[PDB]
Amino acid sequence: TDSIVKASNWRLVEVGRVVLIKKGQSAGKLAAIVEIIDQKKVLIDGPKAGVPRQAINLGQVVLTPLTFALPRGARTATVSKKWAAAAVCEKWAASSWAKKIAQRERRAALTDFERFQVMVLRKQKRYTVKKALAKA
Amino acid sequence: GLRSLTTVWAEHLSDEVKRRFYKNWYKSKKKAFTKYSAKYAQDGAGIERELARIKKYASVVRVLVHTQIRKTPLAQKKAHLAEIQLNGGSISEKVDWAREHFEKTVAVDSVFEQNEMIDAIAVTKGHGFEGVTHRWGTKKLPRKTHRGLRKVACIGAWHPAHVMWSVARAGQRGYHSRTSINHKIYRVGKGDDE
Amino acid sequence: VEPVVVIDGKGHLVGRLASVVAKQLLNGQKIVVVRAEELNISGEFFRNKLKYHDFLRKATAFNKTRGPFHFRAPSRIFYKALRGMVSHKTARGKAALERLKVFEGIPPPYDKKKRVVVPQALRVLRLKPGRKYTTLGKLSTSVGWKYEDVVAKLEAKRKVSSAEYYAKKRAFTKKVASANATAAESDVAKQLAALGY
Amino acid sequence: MAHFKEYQVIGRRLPTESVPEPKLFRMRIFASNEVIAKSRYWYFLQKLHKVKKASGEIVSINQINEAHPTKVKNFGVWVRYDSRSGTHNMYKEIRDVSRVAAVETLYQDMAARHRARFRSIHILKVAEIEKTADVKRQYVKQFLTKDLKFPLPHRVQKSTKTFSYKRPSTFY
Amino acid sequence: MKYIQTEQQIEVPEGVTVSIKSRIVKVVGPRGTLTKNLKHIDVTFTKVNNQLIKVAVHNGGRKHVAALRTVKSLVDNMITGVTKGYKYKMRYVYAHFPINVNIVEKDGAKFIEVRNFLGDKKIRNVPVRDGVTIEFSTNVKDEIVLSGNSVEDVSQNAADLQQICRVRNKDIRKFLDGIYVSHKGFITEDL
RNA sequence: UUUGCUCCACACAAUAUAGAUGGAUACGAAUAAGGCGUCCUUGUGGCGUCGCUGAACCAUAGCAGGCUAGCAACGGUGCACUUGGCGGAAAGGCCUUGGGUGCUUGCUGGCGAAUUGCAAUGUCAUUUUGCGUGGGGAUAAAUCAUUUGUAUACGACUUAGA
RNA sequence: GCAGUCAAGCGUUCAUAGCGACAUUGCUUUUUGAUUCUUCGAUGUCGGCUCUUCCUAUCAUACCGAAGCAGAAUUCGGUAA
RNA sequence: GAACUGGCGAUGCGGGAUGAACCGAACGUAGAGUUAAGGUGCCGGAAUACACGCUCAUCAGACACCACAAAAGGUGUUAGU
RNA sequence: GCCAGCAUCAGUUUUGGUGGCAGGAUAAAUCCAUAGGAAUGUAGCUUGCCUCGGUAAGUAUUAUAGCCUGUGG
Repeated sequence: TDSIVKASNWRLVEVGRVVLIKKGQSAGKLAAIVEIIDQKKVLIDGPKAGVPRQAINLGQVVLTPLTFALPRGARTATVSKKWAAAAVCEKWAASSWAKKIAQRERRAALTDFERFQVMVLRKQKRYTVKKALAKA
Repeated sequence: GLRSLTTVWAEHLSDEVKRRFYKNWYKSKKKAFTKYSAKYAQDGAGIERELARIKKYASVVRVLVHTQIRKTPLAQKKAHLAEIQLNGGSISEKVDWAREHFEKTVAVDSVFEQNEMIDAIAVTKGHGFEGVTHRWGTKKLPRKTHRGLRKVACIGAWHPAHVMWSVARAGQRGYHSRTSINHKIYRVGKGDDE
Repeated sequence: VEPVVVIDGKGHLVGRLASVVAKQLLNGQKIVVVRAEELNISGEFFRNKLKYHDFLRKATAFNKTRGPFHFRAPSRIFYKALRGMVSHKTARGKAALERLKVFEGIPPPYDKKKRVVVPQALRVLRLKPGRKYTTLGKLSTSVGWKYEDVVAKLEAKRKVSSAEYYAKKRAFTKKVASANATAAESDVAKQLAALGY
Repeated sequence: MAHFKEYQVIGRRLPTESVPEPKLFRMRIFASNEVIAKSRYWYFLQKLHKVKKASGEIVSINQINEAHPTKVKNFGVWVRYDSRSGTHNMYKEIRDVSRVAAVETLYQDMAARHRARFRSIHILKVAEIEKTADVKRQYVKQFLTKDLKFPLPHRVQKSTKTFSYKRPSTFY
Repeated sequence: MKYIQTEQQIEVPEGVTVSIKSRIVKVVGPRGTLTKNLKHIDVTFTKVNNQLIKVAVHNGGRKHVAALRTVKSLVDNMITGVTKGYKYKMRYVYAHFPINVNIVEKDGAKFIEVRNFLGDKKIRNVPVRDGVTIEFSTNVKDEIVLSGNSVEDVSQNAADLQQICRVRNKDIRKFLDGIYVSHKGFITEDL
């Protein structure tokens, strides 16, 4: 007999929390919320990801699940250091999120001949998967 | 809203009711209810078909009824075919009671008692194109007036520049339904009985 | 973007869901709002019933008939306010009003069939949390709509004769998953996720 | 008004044979352009001194930058809005990154809460606070606390299309 | 001003265990259990240890924030009656006509019956709610007592009891007759 | 009263299209929360995980998709027979067995496509009706005139009549 | 014509239960003035009779506050046409 | 009923829903483009744009001329001194 | 004659990209050196709770995180 109170599992905005950006230059790029001005305004920075130091609007940025240790204030070199220590981007492209993105840039970058292949190969596959959908 | 989805009549039909389905009885070949009558040969499979069809669905049974017209003094012969809502328990009981009573009679006393309070409904005695004074209750104008007593004066005001719905005018009086209630019952009679 | 389009009102906003469907329309987009009895509106239940209250007194004097008909029936309502925004009294109008049906509760030739939403017209993204809101459900009742409970039964139903469509579409799609990893490392499936997929 | 630019405008009072070298007046301005500025300029001097766009002239008109823009500062600000009636003074505080928001944000705030305009507000003085605490109004002090953190609940997402397939969501 | 974050602490006493998913609460305990909905409110309940629960409000406008200190007191008032239990004593009062109160049962039902009130031939009938019991306390001339878990069926059942006996067309002050909520406490004594 | 009418067919003529040109692709509930998988005491339970828009998912190669030969598979899907079930809220649809038989782009081939002349929508949908050949079925009312008076200005109503 | 605001006073005693001076802000178009926009190739002038309908600034009837409401009787007030 | 000017009457055009007079701008017949005054959820061509605030109104509010509202009050909420 | 298709030009426009330069405090910054600074004080340390220690609570100026303010380039 214990209480149990679901949870309510949010992503905070705080020093560190790292943000994909969606607008606008940056867009599609990871940055670290450094200071935190108010409810909707925050001071962003991402030297590694090609991102300037900027006071953005917490609508034009989205909170990633990643985060890291980062001290308050810290300037652009100091963020760049904490960045490969925790090694940000290597956790990021490991998630489904960055993969879903890199999947779709790929589908956009497909060529008229490649799109013909993928139908040939999907036809290969339908077959075999339809296979065991009969035995089992 | 209710929507009628069945009609299951009897094998046999008394010829009263048949005649209801004609304007010209004497000239007809009198075909009504001879291909439905078959349907009752087929045990009656096509027949539990619909009764089972009600049971499955349907929130509301209603017996179709008609009157013993020629067993009474009137000059009619064509009976009055009504609709009756049943009020017992369960849908299956209700169609089941009917199934037992197809071509079966039902005398007042299954329905009415002494000391019940009934609600009677009729098309009220008709009178024709009656004047406003009697159709309405409007006061007669004085002896004096020209062009006629038995009218309403102001039919309506300057504006709302149209004669209104809520004034009084000559037309049909009588021949209206009308559901007056609480018509204590004083006697349940039996033909039968000198 | 399709021939038909089955929206499910629920969590809507007459009002907004309102438009979009009139706009559409005038652009050839046969639409078919359902469910509805579960519409919604800004404002504490009370009002609106106040609001309602009027578009009720407004009559015609001289013959209560021939005047502005006050429907009750969620449906109708949505309708109306839809409408108002579609110039009827012309032809292009009308040729518009046809395209659009509407029912409270998903009957048949739709309960099948899929349905969608209209984000930009969802309470739940328009409003701010804390603001009171309605439910054409009540509303309709309350200004007299004999039938809300007959819908609300045929709902209990089809929320099932659905589910059990479901727990069956779902034990399927799952085997297809435990019989879709046997064949894929296959050769066909690595080239593939290079192009993509 | 628009977006601002700090400005330094260093007028004179036209030289005379009589009074050569006629004392030079600096004013930090919070305007849209160098036309503003030279304007917003003379308006204030015709209130302290005996000059005008004539008996004058504008010597310099230098954009000024923030030094540390980057740097989140706490701007107290003082303000003389007129109202509908009399006139009032104020001391608002505005957490922001640079002057040239401290004046923008302010004007929007003095608009919304008090229905004033650019017409009717004099931004008496602006002053980066150095230390917290000299900070005195709860809607700033709220944010200067121990390792601060908060969620962004009820996230609504923004779509382009008309229709959608899912029925959303507001998790975050 | 749009406070950034509030909180309180519901002190969990032992006995009791309060499951919570969404904003359905379930007061499990010694005397029974109790449940409640709060979908209407918008708060984030958060466990720290059996003994403690922190009900927050992130970015609340002042009217949102009073709804945070009520919630707390709402979840306390399902803990309390669930352990110590409530007891809403009621004394009768009368310058002349003696009020006679009884309990009948017509179809289930549990009706307080309230007779000869100011020598009305009327009968006043209150419906006793569920959760709650009615005692005519001996030792105390005249003392109907309502004793449940909740507070927020009891104090009402009582309140109605007190309110079915309002005087009509007299000056309040002469005619002080009626049934009244003198006592409020718990089933358990000492506390 | 000109050998009509009804159902399924197909032949030919027409006559329209508020507007096919791969596919309207089925949980329910809450959003200060849920999905999906999994373990368990079957619970508001533990553990993992996903979203961050369908840019998805299904179908999709063959003269507008031809005639043909094999290899690998025992699957996919069209078309028509039939077993058994579900559904009435407008059911007028959905699933499933057992066959009869095509096409199979699952991998490999071989013939043909031209001159529609450098583009011309380059016509392959689905509306309703009419006229005849040919395969099953059925074999009536109503109106007037006459008549009644529970009806009635007249029409209407109500009855009567081999 | 019907209503507000302050409150010198009245109301035994106490400004406001009920009233309310000096002041002052309104609404209304059932008074009457002012005006002369419409009509002088005509809009049938008064009042009564008759008959619908609307307004509420409610006399009565329903349910409640308030009193200088002990009960009876009566006064102010609400939602109400 | 006077003064200064500009209008209308003698003047369409787009805009104020509608309207001599207000805002735009003053006209040969047509073609492209740009705007004015007004606007851009839908009637309706055009952002259910972006940004920061205030407001829940058991009679909300909504844009100059213009088709109204005041004095006086509110521990309803927001900044202030 | 009728109806269009492309090309390369004219006239008038519209909608994009991309670079070279000239200013500004010869942008300001960040970055490197060089001085001062503080706290919502990181580490060490000390004190008290407390499941073998991490919370606190101090203290304190870069140390086993960094932060601000200026000079010079």
